[PDB]
Amino acid sequence: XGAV
Amino acid sequence: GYSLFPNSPKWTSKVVTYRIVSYTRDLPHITVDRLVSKALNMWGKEIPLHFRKVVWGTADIMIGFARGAHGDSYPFDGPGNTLAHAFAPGTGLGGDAHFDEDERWTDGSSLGINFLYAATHQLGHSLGMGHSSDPNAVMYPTYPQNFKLSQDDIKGIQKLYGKR
Ligand SMILES: [Ca+2]
Ligand SMILES: [Ca+2]
Ligand SMILES: [Cl-]
Ligand SMILES: [Zn+2]
Ligand SMILES: [Zn+2]
Repeated sequence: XGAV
Repeated sequence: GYSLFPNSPKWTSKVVTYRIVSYTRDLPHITVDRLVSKALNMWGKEIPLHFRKVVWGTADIMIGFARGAHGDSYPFDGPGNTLAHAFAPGTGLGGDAHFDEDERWTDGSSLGINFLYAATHQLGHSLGMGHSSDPNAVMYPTYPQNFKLSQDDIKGIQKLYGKR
């Protein structure tokens, strides 16, 4: 992969 | 060009801690340490942000290799598909950067995903960079042997933190  | 995250999450402190928590069979430990420092300094040298390496406990940026599920609700998936992921700046899982142990990682001297490029991309996420629409950008969404930050990457990080 960008996560929160 | 560049993206940030919704609401431009960023580190609010002059100093952000980072820990290399877990390592890969593919490389010596010190190699992962030096490539992570290098990946961080590529972003670091552009902005008023300083990284302090810590060797125990919870740092702001928890960096590691994991197989499968590793406590953050985004389990790795074995060989192929997802290679790695990271979290936008924040408390807890915010800032954390994980690499799937079931791929092959290289320092550039062997077969594998180039770890320096991968770490530069994930730690971009760790500092608040989203995906770029610019194919030259390290933050371009798809995956290196001989590279530096693109002008888009520098523009984006400096827009989020300022210059110098
Ligand atoms: Ca964190
Ligand atoms: Ca995988
Ligand atoms: Cl460029
Ligand atoms: Zn990404
Ligand atoms: Zn994870």
